[PDB]
Amino acid sequence: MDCSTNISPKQGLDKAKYFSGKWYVTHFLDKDPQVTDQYCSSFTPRESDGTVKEALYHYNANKKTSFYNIGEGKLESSGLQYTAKYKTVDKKKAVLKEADEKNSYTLTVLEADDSSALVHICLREGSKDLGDLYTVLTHQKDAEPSAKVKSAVTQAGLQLSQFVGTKDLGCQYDDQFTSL
Ligand code: HEM
Repeated sequence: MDCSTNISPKQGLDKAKYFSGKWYVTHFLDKDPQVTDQYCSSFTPRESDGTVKEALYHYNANKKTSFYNIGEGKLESSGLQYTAKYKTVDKKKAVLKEADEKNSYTLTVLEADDSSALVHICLREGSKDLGDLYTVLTHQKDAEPSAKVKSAVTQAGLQLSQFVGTKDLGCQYDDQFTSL
């Protein structure tokens, strides 16, 4: 699999709108999943002096378990785009597996407004692209994405209807973990 090539951050985006509150994924478009389980996800991104730190949560909707990470990266000169290396942690943020040099993800902000966002994520390990994901984000579980963000999907060359909507997955979140 190769990650999607025509991906760059939207210029003129206000980063105060992206690095704010917490995000819940309402819709995801996964190009070539290596597993068949469907996930829900929430995360809390913060930025300081061009360094991004984000608490990340995944819920396996099939098995009904969840895992936790902390991503850390630098902002590109391009705008709201960053490559993050990532710690694996328990629900209390104790560090399990250290962040290394060969596993990373690149996140690109395609749109962001007061309620909603669209982001693209390329997951890599070494020389291999492992995941290519577009996610629609909102600030509360099961809030409706904004008209501006639905527009950005169509502008990215995609069909929102082709995304998996997470409302139907029976998602469970851990809001204590994502606080901070
Ligand atoms: C609903 C949205 C999402 C889905 C469906 C999804 C799906 C997946 C899947 C299937 C895996 C493989 C897990 C495994 O079997 O080991 C994974 C891993 C991962 N995802 Fe997500 N993901 C979502 C959102 C995100 C977001 C928003 C981020 C980062 C901001 C992200 C970053 C990662 C990272 C860093 C890993 C690797 C963790 C590890 O290897 O321990 N994902 N994701």
